[PDB]
Amino acid sequence: AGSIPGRRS
Amino acid sequence: AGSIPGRRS
Amino acid sequence: GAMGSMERASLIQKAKLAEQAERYEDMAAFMKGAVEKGEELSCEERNLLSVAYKNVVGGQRAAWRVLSSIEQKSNEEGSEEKGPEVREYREKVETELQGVCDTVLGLLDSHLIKEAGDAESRVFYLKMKGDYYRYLAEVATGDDKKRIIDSARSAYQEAMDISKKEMPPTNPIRLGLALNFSVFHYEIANSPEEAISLAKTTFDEAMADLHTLSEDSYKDSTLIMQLLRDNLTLWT
Amino acid sequence: GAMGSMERASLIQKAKLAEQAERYEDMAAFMKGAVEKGEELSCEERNLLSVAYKNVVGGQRAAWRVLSSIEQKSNEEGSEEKGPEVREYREKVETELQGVCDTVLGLLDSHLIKEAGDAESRVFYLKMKGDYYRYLAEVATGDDKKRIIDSARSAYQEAMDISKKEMPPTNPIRLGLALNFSVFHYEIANSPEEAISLAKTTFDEAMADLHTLSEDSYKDSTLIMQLLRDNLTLWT
Ligand SMILES: *Cc1ccc(-n2cncn2)cc1
Ligand SMILES: *Cc1ccc(-n2cncn2)cc1
Ligand SMILES: [Cl-]
Ligand SMILES: [Cl-]
Repeated sequence: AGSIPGRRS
Repeated sequence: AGSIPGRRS
Repeated sequence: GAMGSMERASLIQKAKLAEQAERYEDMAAFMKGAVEKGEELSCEERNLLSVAYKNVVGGQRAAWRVLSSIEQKSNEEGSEEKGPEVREYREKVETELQGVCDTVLGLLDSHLIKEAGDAESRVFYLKMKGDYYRYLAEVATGDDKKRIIDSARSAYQEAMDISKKEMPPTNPIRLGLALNFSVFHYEIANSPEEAISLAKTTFDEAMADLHTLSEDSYKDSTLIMQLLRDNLTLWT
Repeated sequence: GAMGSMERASLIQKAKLAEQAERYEDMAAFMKGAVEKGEELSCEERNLLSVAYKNVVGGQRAAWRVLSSIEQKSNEEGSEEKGPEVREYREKVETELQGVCDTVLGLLDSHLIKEAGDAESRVFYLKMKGDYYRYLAEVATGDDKKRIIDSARSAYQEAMDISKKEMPPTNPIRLGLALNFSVFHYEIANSPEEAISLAKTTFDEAMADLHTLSEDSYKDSTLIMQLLRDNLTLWT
């Protein structure tokens, strides 16, 4: 299950 | 130009 | 802090440089210094703060999962005793992860959330608060695991309430909040039906609002809708 | 150091765990503690030391290159003044990289190399010494850049002399030493013809010795021969 990756602005 | 990657034992 | 002597603008500039260099520990320290200047954060600055700490804690969570899996295998039937080392090192990584989460939660509590009046900023910070309590919940086992879970739920719920009142159903912050809250339901709260229902309702209400969007906003919203769809495909 | 209270065997065990968790800073600290126990390192332990620091400095070199490229663009004709931040942050990363290289060189000098009597250990450590002076040379600009380059050359040359006397031409340490020394010639010493000649002679002499090898040793040697071939393809 994937949350928001949010690792690149 | 590539040296020995050497990042995995 | 160590960043007290650097200009706010320089901290922001160096946080952007650190992202380009994939130096996320530095990026997080720079953005922590920027927050501690005491001024509110712009939309772009909030994203820099989030990206920095998500990468830092993301590496710690990945390492904790590797070590927790090794530890569980060592405590099975037929496993040879290897000593305290696996547990000790998992605890070390776990403690470092909890420290990062506490640092982020401290920034939100002192004083980002109380000064955030617009829906865009307030929902963003409350989503962050839910996320980092969720990461604490992933490793929690003791007297406070239930309170950590309820702290995550409470922050997500307040963010959801505001976003439903103040944002269109396609707003990317609203969509990402619902995505992560659904992951909370599935992975943390043992409520897979609530997770599936939230993901479905979020997706369908966004779909019906796409016609109002520009080409660029459409791309932003449909990207996150696909993440909702990916989870539903995995869960059903 | 901070590892003085942990058992040597536990440090080695945790270094292996840190590699699995991709926690290379931890891995390097664990192996530094193991070295500082004062006993010589086994073949496997030498590899753990090398892998840990290669990953750490590899991340720093990648970041330094990103930042150095940004810095050079800012100092071109028509570039807008952005202030001291890019230079300052490149210097910070550069200083951290130099500290790691100095730490590794200090471990080799106190006292890994002087206690290394077998060709396998001595060539391994001298190759390491050449590598980390090479990394120092990549960022050097001042009064000592020539001395750093000669320190790299001298360590590589001693390792080469021993490996040609004591190891077969297919030995993976001998092959990797020649590969990196050729990269030194091409990238650091401005001697591309020496780099090409060394790579070619190393490849051809290994090819002629492959018939003596087992299937598993053949796989090890041909892998590094392909790296020599890749460089020759790029250089010619
Ligand atoms: C929490 C969150 C929501 C949405 C996004 N995002 C990604 N691309 C556009 N918007 C990031 C983080
Ligand atoms: C310096 C060096 C030489 C060779 C190897 N290697 C990789 N696979 C087998 N041997 C690693 C590092
Ligand atoms: Cl530990
Ligand atoms: Cl800096």
